[PDB]
Amino acid sequence: TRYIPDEADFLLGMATVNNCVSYRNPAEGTWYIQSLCQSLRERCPRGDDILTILTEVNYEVSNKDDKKNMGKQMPQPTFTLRKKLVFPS
Amino acid sequence: TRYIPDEADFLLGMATVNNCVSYRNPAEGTWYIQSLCQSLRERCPRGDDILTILTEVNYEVSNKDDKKNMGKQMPQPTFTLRKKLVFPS
Amino acid sequence: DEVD
Amino acid sequence: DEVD
Amino acid sequence: LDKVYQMKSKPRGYCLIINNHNFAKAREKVPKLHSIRDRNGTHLDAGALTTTFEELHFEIKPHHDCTVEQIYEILKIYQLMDHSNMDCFICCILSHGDKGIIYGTDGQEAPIYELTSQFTGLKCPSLAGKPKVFFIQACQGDNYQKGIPVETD
Amino acid sequence: LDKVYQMKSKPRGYCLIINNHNFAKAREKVPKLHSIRDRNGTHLDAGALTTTFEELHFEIKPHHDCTVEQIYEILKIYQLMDHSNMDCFICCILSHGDKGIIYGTDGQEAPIYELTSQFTGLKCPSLAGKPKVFFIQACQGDNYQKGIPVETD
Repeated sequence: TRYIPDEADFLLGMATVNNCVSYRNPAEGTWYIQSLCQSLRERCPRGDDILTILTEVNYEVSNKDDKKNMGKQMPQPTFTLRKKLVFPS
Repeated sequence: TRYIPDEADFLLGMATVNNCVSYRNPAEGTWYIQSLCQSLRERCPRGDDILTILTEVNYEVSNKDDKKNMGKQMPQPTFTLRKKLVFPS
Repeated sequence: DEVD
Repeated sequence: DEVD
Repeated sequence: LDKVYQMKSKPRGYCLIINNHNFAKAREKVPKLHSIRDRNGTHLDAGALTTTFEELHFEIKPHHDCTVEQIYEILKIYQLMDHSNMDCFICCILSHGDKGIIYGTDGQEAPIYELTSQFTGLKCPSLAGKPKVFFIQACQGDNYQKGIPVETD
Repeated sequence: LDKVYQMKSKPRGYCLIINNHNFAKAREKVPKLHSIRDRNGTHLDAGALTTTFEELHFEIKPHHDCTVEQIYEILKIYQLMDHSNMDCFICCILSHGDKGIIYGTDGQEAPIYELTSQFTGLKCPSLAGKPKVFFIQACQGDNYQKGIPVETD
């Protein structure tokens, strides 16, 4: 056996940093989720870890922009994962 | 010459989740920092990314325990990094 | 382009 | 063990 | 030689999806929300999520236009389930939100902390030492993240 | 084929280290806060940090027993510096703390948000698009994280 902390092994994936808005396109979904899935589908197969994937999401969603309100979106993962989380296919 | 969000490229490495204590040993330093450095020194050379390193820290600090209070410590990184952060040696 |  |  | 979370399990684990779209009730009952518009498009997220995680061998478990009440209820169930033969647990929440909270289809507030703390080690031993993932897609305020110029990557 | 942060820069970047040890005025001036022991050992962290990041080609910049006032001041300086020839910036803070805050050697409180927000893109264009790392070693409350049993990871 052994012990690990009560709050270990968590992965919280926020679509936006605190105090800000996240975007949803009626015709194709939210910038975050869509990107998440896109990245997931081409990465997981290759054996990439979730943090790596989430980072790519951060990159991608950063290049996106709502021109109208001249705004952007910054995703923000937080984690207590103690191992690499990978989703084999 | 494109745009990225105001709060992009950040990496916050907390020694403990919210509401809890972190440990410091008068004789050898804090569980967190010591582990951070240890991991950094043997990982960075090998070309490992910071998130990977931070994960190993999470593992290690989890196995530690304050026998006195039977307590434990859970480190919690948060990030807006858009690329892999690596510290070549 | 809509906020959540 | 000393709490911060 | 890096430690990795085991992921072989027959159904891997459940993957909830609280999908909130019709915020009409919330408009009626909560004044400060006299205008939250319906989340047109969620459907596409839900779909994409389902497909994606289904392909990853997860058992999808959708739920629509849940109120705070209903959300807590749904988590309570999975909190109490026995995940012993599961390697992972995932919960996706698509809805409106504000600083640290998630809005229930009825306008009520749910602190994201209240949601994730439902699956700690004590709260749900069947998951102890297993990845518990939460994807939250919602606003966390009414401010616009401003952009800054830089060089190409 | 994964994007990576450039890290060649001659001195790489600065690596502050607010090292708080002597919480004398803390215990003195802050009622609900006496008895908070001096952080015996910090020195070892500071040392280790210095060595480690020095080996990683960073220009260490120690500071000891800083008060909230002093901390803000120090960050203001680096906030206003020109990091154009730097590839990264790192700030380590060793001190006492509580929920979301850092304790100044004088007992005053500094929200971690106030600290990191000092280096956003607007606040410091010289760092735009460059990793800004903050390691904070302190308490975030007086509760003890409880342990739960599991197999051999």
